[PDB]
Amino acid sequence: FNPFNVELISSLLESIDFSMYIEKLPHCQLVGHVKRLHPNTHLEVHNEKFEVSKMIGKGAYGSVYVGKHLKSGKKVALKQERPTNYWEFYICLEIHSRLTSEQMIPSYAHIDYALVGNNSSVYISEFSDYGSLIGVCNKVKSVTNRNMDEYVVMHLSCQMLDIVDHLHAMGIIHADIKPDNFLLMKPICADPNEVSLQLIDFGVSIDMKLFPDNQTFNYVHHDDLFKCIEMRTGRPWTYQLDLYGLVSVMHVLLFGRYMEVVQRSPSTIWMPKTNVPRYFQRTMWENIFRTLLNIRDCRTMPNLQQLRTQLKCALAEKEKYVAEAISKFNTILQ
Ligand SMILES: Nc1ncnc2c1ncn2[C@@H]1O[C@H](COP(=O)(O)OP(=O)(O)O)[C@@H](O)[C@H]1O
Ligand SMILES: [Mg+2]
Ligand SMILES: [Mg+2]
Repeated sequence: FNPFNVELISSLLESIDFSMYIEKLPHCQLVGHVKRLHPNTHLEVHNEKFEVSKMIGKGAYGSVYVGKHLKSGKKVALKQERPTNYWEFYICLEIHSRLTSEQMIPSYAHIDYALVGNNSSVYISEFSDYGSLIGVCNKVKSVTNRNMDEYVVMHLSCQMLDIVDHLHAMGIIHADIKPDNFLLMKPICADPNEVSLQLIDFGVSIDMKLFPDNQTFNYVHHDDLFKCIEMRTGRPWTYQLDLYGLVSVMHVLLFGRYMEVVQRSPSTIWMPKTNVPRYFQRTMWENIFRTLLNIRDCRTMPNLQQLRTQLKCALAEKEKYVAEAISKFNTILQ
């Protein structure tokens, strides 16, 4: 079974009359034809006018632009895709309908306005001036000529675990967890519980509530970098795919490079090829990586809040240093 299959997705959306639903939403405008985003222009959704300012990313099938809602003055991202990405809108709508935690609402992208054409969609959401973890990590490294501080990465990992934990509680698999798809929305606070990250880009997410309970998947990514452990050993997967992605992000944050996994021969345990330095909190990181990468089956996922506890205990041992590191981090990014 392949949960990313384009015809499956069409079938799923039709089965729940998605089109009929979004036609009723006041922040969504259906139109015949959506123009290509272009710098220094204006865009309207109903009554609301937006400046379209500068390109952020641009591929053959879409782009992201920064712009501004003229009335409120708020900066926005404008995300355009061909063909129309209904599925991305569906996941975003479901996430915010299933949320009950006041704490977690800022940590998932919210589509404020949607312009939905026959050819193309444009989704508008809050713009982050700090950008993705990729941009933040590269900025910090270029200024310091060092890897991101170990304890700042603990603080960020604690946050990512919390966001993924609540997402999985809602029966959603993001399925594209990478540093590119976490935004830093605001500076870091000393309190590890304060969320400053936001998960974005639900383009290939999986909604488990659309499938029977006990449903699993066996589709295998082509690119080795993105194969989770189950995909490498001919086994079924569900939430494991996101947990694999979490490790890959932590790896990029800690080491400035992309994760390769290997069996730690002669055992069957999978771990990153990179060795955690002995003067890092090595036992802690190894526990975290091992627990997230090596999962018995789809019936029971590891306790993510236990991992957060391990990180908070390490952060608590050095509260003075941590406050200092976060301050330097925030100052770099001002
Ligand atoms: N709301 C936003 N604020 C700031 N930057 C953003 C925002 N949305 C997207 N970006 C930038 O654009 C990149 C691509 O956006 P994303 O929604 O992930 O598109 P794609 O589906 O093409 O990966 C992000 O990794 C980020 O660097
Ligand atoms: Mg993305
Ligand atoms: Mg995407």
